[PDB]
Amino acid sequence: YGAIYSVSGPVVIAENMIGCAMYELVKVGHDNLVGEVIRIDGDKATIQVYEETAGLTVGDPVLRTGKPLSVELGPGLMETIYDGIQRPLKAIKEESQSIYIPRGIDTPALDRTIKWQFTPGKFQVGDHISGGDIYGSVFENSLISSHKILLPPRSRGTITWIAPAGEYTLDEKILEVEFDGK
Amino acid sequence: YGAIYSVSGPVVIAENMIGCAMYELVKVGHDNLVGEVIRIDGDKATIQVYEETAGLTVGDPVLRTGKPLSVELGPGLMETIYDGIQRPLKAIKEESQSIYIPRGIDTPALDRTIKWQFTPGKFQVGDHISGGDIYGSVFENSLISSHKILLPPRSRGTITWIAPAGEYTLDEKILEVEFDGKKSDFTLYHTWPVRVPRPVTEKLSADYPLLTGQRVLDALFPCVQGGTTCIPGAFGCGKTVISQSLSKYSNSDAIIYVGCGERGNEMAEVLMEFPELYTEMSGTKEPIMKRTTLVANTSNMPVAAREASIYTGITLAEYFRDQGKNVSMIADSSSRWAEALREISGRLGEMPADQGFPAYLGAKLASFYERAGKAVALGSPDRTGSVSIVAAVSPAGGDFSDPVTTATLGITQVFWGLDKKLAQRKHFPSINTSVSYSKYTNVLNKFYDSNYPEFPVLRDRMKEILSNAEELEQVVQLVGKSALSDSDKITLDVATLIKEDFLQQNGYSTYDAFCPIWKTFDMMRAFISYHDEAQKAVANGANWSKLADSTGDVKHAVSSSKFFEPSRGEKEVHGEFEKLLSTMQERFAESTD
Amino acid sequence: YHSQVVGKIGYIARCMQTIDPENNLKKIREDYQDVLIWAEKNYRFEEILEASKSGKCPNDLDALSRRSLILLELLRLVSSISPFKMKLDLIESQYEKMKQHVNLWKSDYHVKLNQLNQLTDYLKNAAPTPKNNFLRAMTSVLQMQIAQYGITEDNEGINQLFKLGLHLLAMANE
Amino acid sequence: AFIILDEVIKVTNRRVNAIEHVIIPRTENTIAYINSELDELDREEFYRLKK
Amino acid sequence: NTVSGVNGPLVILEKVKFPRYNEIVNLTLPDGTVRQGQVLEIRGDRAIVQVFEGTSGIDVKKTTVEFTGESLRIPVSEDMLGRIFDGSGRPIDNGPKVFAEDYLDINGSPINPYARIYPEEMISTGVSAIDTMNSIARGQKIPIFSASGLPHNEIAAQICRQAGLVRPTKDVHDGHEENFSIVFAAMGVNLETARFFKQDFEENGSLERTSLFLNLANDPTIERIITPRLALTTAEYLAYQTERHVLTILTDMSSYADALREVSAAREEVPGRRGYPGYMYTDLSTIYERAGRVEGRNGSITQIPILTMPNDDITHPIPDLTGYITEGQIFVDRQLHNKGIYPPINVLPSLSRLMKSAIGEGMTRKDHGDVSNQLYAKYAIGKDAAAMKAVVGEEALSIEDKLSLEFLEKFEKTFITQGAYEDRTVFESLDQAWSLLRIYPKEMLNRISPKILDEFY
Amino acid sequence: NTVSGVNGPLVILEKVKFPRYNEIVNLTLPDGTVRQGQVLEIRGDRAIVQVFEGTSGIDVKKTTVEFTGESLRIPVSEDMLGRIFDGSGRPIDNGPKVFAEDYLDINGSPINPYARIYPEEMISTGVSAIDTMNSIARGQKIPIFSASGLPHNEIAAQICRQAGLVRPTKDVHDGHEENFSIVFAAMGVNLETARFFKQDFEENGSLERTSLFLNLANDPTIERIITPRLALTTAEYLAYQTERHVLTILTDMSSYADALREVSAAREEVPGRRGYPGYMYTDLSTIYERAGRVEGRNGSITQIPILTMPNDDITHPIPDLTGYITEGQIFVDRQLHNKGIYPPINVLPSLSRLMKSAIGEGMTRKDHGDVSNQLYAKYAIGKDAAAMKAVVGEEALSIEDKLSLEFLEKFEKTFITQGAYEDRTVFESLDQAWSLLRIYPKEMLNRISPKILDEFY
Repeated sequence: YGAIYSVSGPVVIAENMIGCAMYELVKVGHDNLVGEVIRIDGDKATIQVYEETAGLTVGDPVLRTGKPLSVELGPGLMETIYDGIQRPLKAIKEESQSIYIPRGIDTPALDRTIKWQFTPGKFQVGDHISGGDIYGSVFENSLISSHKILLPPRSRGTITWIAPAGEYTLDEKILEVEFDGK
Repeated sequence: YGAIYSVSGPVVIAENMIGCAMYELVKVGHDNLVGEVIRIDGDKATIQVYEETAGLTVGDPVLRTGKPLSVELGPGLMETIYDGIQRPLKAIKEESQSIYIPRGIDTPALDRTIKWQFTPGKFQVGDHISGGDIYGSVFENSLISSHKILLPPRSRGTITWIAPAGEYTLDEKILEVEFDGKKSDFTLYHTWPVRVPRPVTEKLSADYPLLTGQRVLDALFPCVQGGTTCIPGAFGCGKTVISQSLSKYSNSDAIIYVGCGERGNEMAEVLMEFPELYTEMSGTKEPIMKRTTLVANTSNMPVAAREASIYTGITLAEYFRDQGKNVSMIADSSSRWAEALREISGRLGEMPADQGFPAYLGAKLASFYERAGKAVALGSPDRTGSVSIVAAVSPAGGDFSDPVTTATLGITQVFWGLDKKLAQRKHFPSINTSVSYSKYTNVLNKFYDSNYPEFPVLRDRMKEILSNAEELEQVVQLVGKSALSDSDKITLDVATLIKEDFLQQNGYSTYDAFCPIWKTFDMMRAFISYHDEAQKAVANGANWSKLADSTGDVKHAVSSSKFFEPSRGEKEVHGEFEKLLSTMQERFAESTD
Repeated sequence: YHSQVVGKIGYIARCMQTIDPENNLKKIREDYQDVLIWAEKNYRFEEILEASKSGKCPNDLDALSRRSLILLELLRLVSSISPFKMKLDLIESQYEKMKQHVNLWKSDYHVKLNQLNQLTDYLKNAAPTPKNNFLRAMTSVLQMQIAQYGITEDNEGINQLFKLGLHLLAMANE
Repeated sequence: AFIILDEVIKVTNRRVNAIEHVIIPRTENTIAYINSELDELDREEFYRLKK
Repeated sequence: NTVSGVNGPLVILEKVKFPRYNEIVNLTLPDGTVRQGQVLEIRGDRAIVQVFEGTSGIDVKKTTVEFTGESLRIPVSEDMLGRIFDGSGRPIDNGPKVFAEDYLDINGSPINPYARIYPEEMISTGVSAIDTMNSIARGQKIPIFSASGLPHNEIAAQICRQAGLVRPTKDVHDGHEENFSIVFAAMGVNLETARFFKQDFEENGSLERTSLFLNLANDPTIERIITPRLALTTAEYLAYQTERHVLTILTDMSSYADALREVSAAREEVPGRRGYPGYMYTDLSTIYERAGRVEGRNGSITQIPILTMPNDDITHPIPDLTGYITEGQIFVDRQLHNKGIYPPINVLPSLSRLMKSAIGEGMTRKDHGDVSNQLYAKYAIGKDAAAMKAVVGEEALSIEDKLSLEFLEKFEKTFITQGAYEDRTVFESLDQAWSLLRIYPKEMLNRISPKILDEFY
Repeated sequence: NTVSGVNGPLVILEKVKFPRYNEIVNLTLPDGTVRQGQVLEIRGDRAIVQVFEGTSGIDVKKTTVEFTGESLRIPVSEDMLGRIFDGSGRPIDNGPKVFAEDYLDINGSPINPYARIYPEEMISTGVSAIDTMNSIARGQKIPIFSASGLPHNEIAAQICRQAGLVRPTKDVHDGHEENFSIVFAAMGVNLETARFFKQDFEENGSLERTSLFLNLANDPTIERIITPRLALTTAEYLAYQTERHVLTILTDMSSYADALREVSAAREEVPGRRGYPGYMYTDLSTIYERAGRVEGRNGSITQIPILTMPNDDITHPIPDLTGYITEGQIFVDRQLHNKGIYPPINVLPSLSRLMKSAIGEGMTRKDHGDVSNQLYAKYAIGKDAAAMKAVVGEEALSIEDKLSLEFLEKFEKTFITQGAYEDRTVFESLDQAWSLLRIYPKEMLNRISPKILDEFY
């Protein structure tokens, strides 16, 4: 998206902003460092880098993540240790064998190897859906399930695709919403 | 070539100045004002002028001279008072008709109408030479040669033409050396920049002592030659009397007076007080003035002269230490140089980070203390030299915890106290006995343990008695005087005699203001033996008034030991303290009964 | 860095050649063979600086300044003992004894050489007087005893003559 | 001695209670506002120089 | 060319760099009146200057500028005393000319007035605590410390009333046997305080030998800060030309420090911490640079500025910045003025490092330095015991605290109480200090030598 | 391209932004002197670099700069011990090269080799009160708080000099069987203080197992701030790569806080209260992130930072902000150094969060944690008994206050005072604590268990 105009200290300045909001997180350069656009002054945007800026030069692209800086909520949060930025501590303890996250991490905020059994709720095809209703349930505990599959906020429509019961992963889709097209 | 961009205050900014270092001196305007370009911001260069600007217009031509701005070092430094830029105020006083030169004029770095006796050193025709080697000698004192003519740094070669012995001036060549082709012409004086310090082969710790003529200063910590020490003041403590008594009581071969900024009376008090003082080694025509080099910079001049005065004083102090003689440098004060650097930072319009000071003030203040100290002499001879740096500090930001005292206390190695309220109460020179430290006490006490008695145990016991006296003073003041035991009365009586004997001083050197280290240790040994005899006599059964009245002439003779000079003994110690040591043991048995 | 080592090697070779021209001191010239080898033949300063910069010659400024300080102290002690001549074996044993000590700023040899150099420097530009004549006679007897006994053996006569010479030198003309 | 100690204890407890009750709060409350005023005065000159 | 803009009191005009630094300029307005201004700073085809009279009245695009071609210089002569003049040029008793025979700068660049020796001639202002505790002489720089809330104008009117009668008391002491002149410079003072200060000098009989410089508080800060340089240049020109003793009183320094904070608000420079600029030490050093003994070994120009603490302490930038250039100061206490005393000057926060050099032979004694240290030690012991006596009480205090408490009450109502028209001698102040110091025993006095203390005991 | 300008310690260069962050740049002068620097800020058609040695003497139209193309890295190896180097990894003793086998950059441990785990092994430094009263474990941060009244540099050099001899005495006690190393880093130290640590380390015998980094106050702050990451990366490379317990001494924190507050705090950032910015906690947290337990279960990185106050004031944000990150602290009093105690640190105000539970077993007895409460209670009771003996007198002092008063002088004169070449252990410290506690009777010891008190008196 944007181009690196200058890098002075722990903060990075990137120009060529053509729609990048001040609440979306992105990675500057080719290292995939953690950062977010705090402010913007004209064509040059000011982004604070919370990681080591070693190896960054002027003239590098800035790739946005495609959404604001938030965390992922799903099955597998219990029995796991993570940071505030949604970093996998068990993945860093398995790969790097340490308790500190290294610079340039770009993994997901949840594990994809631990599959869970998804069960359909009382919602059927033809009835309208909305954010807040319990669409299903997935096991997240070691013995029983406590993570209820509900509709996320800012979404509504009709259930065009009803996934059946069975075991699935977090990357694979199990539900689809139809509202004003795709 | 250049053009006057903008003139704001005592510093002038000139644009079109490209291709110049941070040490070349140039003339600002059409008047030929003395200045030096220290830094540059873009197309405009910031040059600090040593003279005032009240007739300089914008757009005047400013061209560089093509050489670095340095001062002249050689014969003529001693026996004359100069400014912060190497300007003679004595010849400018009668010639110029004023203490300061007018704007648009330039004076030489040294007098050229005086002739000196040239003496050939260890170099001859065909022998190799380098920087720092003693290629000549001059007469700077009436006893021996204290100012040796040395080569400048970054120079070397073979002596092709050597002048013979005789009288010559500073304008005639007396030496010639060419290493690669033609190197340069040699004269009596030498050129070197004051911003770049003199190099050295290696630095070593101080192992030689240097007496300053202070009873509380030598009693509180061991005086050494080649260390660093700081003195806290407020511009009213009386540091000029301690500098005059320290300069008069000093026995070093060279003296370095470096004044960054004063009111004006302190510079005239040192010059007028310098001829009245006498040397402790031999008498000559103006021994106090001719044996030391004084640089007096006032506070009414620009900040460039006060900022360059510390560099000229550090270069003059390093020049005497490079020859191989012991020099004592007394600087006062660093708060005027830090305030001048903060005034230059405020005039430049830069954002500070020290509550109103520049970021380069701590680097220049910490780097200024590293130039002085004991080390190996630079040059082919490899002589032994040392330079004692005593720089007084003061508040400059409106608090007792500014960055000048923080960087000065961290960059320094010795901690000296000073109280204006205690000095006003007839206690000058006062020092803090609870907040102080020194690293050369073990090294100076190591040779003092073999060549003298155990002064280091009496220093720790004297510091412990003064530390216990402050704790007993709060309980005596709050709870009451007649509520304490008899054990604290001996510690308070020994602390009153130690504070009255060491802290008590009168004038600069009048009324026996001199005190050696052996006389101070022998005087403190009678107080520690009297306190140990009183504490041992009070433990075996004895009244407090019976023992205090049983002392009698011992406390009066021990307290009155500040008026007995060193003429009573041989040269260092007094025999009355040696007889008083046995008299305290003989009076200890009578004091108990 | 290399110019100070080349200047210290040239000053050590010139001081060694000016000290003993007969070459009858194998102890002083034995340890300084690497510096006298590049000073006893025809060569330029650029070849010595380039040879010392490549690690082929001696490039220790601390050892060259330490040996140059002992050589300057031996040359000043030998020159200050005039017009009395000492033995070459005693000078080689004194230089070998002073060369065996790393510290040269707290030792008694630097204090004795500085004490004799202070009396010789104070007596070099003195005036003819009774205190200068008695201090000159005591400095001459101390120079003869220093030339006979050296600077490595401690003697009470050299310390008493040095203390009396310093006390007579510290006195005024009254 | 009992009549002297009974008279001295009432003065000692009232003096210790008065000094201990009157000691800390004015110096602490003045020192906190002095530290806050020194912090704001130290911040304003850096804000103007940054501006 | 024309006025480019205006930021605060200073105006930014776009002109050429033909004028020199500090050269006088004349702004031509379309209202029918011309105003004078001083070039504060030069730039690259830009200039920042302040108007001498008024701040409003200039145009934007129809303004006209002109260069006078002469720098700022005041004509000094020997007939300036006696007449009444103003700082900016308001004539009320002056004519067309100022009677100036020579042209001198207002900064002291070619002059360089400063003493190269210690002061020997002792000068007294009619105060026993100031003259005995301080020991000020000719060519010394010691400012008067004031406070906010106390009568600083009454202490300045008493010090101004004492100026003029110090010559007959100093003539008997053999410390001053020449002509005496007073240089009065006012800036930011009220009309009633200036009328009372002029009425004190007129009642004392020093109106003909004193010069008055009046500056209003509603005028610009450049004229009020420029008036002390012209008054110091006139006092240095009159004192240097005839070898006479000139005493300069500058009141007030808080108006010059407050006027210096308003300047530099449209230039490249900016203010520092606490609103005052970081280059104020050079501005106070420019006014204090013309203080000291004159060249010639005859006569001197003394400076006694009056400064008032706005916060009642020495941690402010005005008293802390001005106190660093000097070598001490005198602290005035409002607690002594509340109980009743004139003048209420204290001796605890007061010290001078030039008391030994000021005292000489034939005009002073040798025991004054030990008596001042003994009186300062007894006053510090009594003031230290007075604060501890309130908390614990009189049940834990010894006889030594009661002796210092009685000596502080005896010396507090005797040395600090004096008239406003009578000048006490130094020998009477030392004799009165010996009577107050004669309350303790001879063994309890250790701030003096035993030989001089035994003779004067 | 060339040097654009120079404003203070930072130099402005007109080079292109092709170089990356942390890229080393060399300035080519026309005088034959080449200087190295680090790219602090890079922009478009401009760059901000700081000179390592000097900031004056560079031309603006005659001096050129070039990019080497290598990032800032320090060669970490096992042969770096027994050699004196500078603050950037260059040897100053004139010896051979570094001889490092791996290239690791020092930017705050970007590899993430540390792990969050509680300590399980005891660490000692050769101090009886430091190891007994406030003993830290492997991976526990314990800072030493001091002021400008004692030899904090000699205590910091004596703490690193005392480490290394406890490994053979602990190995004889059947304790740890792995090799131990020391990490020494100096920032803002003098030449005599730097040579005194090398002479003390060479005389003590710990110079062969420790690495010395020399940083002077005359050099820039970039080398002094770069030296702690190189020392922490050098200790972390041997602690993680070799699996050995390494102790790092980072002195001094006042020079790092003054260098961080002085430079890189006025370019585009604003400072906090008292000139200390709010980014100093991340700067100290970057050095604190390279300390703790490492992967392997056989080695850890111990961090012992030295913090010296300017005047022993508690209003500074560096001691309060630095004390919250560390797990405990050791306070040294200036009254102990004036009495003649070496070191002057006292265990009265020092405390540890996990002292007994943090340390392991095998070289330390179980009664060492219980004897510290009786020794601290006896010293705390003797400290109040010392003033209570002077307050009450000689006929109202209890036997418990007299026994604690004698135990305070006997324990203070034997447990806190030691030489500069002696060594101590846990068994000698426990035997000295039992010998110091043996003066009291069995009826006055109630701050420990009865089995440990009955077994060892």
